[PDB]
Amino acid sequence: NRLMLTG
Amino acid sequence: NRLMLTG
Amino acid sequence: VLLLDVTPLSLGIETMGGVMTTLIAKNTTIPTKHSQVFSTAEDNQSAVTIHVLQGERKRAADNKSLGQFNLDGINPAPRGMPQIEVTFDIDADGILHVSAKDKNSGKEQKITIKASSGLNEDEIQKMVRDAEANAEADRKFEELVQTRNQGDHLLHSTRKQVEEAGDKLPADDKTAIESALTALETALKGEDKAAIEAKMQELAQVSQKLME
Amino acid sequence: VLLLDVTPLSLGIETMGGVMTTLIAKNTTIPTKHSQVFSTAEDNQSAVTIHVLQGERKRAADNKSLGQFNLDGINPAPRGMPQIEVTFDIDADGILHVSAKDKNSGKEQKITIKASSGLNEDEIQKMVRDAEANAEADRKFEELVQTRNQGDHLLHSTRKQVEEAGDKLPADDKTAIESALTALETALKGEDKAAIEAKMQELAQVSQKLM
Repeated sequence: NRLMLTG
Repeated sequence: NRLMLTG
Repeated sequence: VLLLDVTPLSLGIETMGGVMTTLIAKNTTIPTKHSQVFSTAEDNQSAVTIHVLQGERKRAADNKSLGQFNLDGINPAPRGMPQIEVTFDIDADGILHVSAKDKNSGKEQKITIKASSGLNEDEIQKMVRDAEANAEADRKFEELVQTRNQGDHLLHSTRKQVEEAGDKLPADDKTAIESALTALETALKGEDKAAIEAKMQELAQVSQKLME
Repeated sequence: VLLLDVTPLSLGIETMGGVMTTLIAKNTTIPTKHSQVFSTAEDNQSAVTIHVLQGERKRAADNKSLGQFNLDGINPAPRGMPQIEVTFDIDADGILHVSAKDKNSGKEQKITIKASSGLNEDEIQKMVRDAEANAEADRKFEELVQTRNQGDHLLHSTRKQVEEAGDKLPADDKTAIESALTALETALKGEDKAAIEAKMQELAQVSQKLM
């Protein structure tokens, strides 16, 4: 899975 | 007691 | 050749859980460009924050911040669904250009970071020394973060299913699931990976009826 | 008054173990000045690094660095004996002046940090929210660092004593103590406070003849 970003 | 600094 | 220009530390961005994910490895010759696709961390997120970092440590905050920006206007969607292409490009003069583009919406933001930004020679040597010394601890931190991220997702997913089950979820199940969600949230703040995995398991153990 | 011009986040310096120590509290009115006296972390330290930080988190690295400078020329002495007065002064234009002075010699170093430095308003709001959401993990990290700094001091005094014991330390004691030192050095890089205290205890146990 892609890595994830918060925000 | 005083806090310390590295360096 | 006996000399050439490199970027002296790894360059990358913070990803879910406070870890650094590298886009350009330490000592890569300049100019260079690399992109990688990321997604959002939680459901219904309409922005991502791009925190640009220089350094070798797995905890994002242990690296040097080069800058940050938000990419807004993503259509709110399930976590993992948006595709946000992040590109780092360092030119022959050391200027770093970072862009983030949401593929569905076409929205893009970028920043330009001057070549003088970041750590100096002494700090670069200290970063590399500390990273080598902490290699095993940083690996354990990444494992802990992988598990917290799984735990955090399970906490959201379960709340979502509780809220969607309404009165179809029996009351006694609800009470047990709620107290399990509390225990999982508490463990998520700790630094003990097994404790988080155990509270994930205890939550699964009371969620069977919810799992339908 | 319904309006105060304040510094929006705490301002301070990193102290031993990578914790932020506050000199000016968030929401302090400007202009303002406050000072605190610090010492050195290890014996015979001839310099201190003054790492200036803005933010509310107890882990130094989670706050925003505003600048950093060294004060060198400290007379070699046991850790805790030198006195280095650090002063933060924010003037009415929001420029922060930070100085470090060795109280023994009067040697001083200072930097000036412009009013625009640091986190913007959106980042300020996030930082305050993060500090509230992480209040317990931060207190735990503080406790962890207290234990790490002790463990680190014990490493150092032990290694010194092994050097002071030389040829006289029976090989059997030396092996045991070296393995325990390695074990403590490894535990200090982790985040398990009790594991560090345990390794300090094991090191203490193999160290009894060393006095």
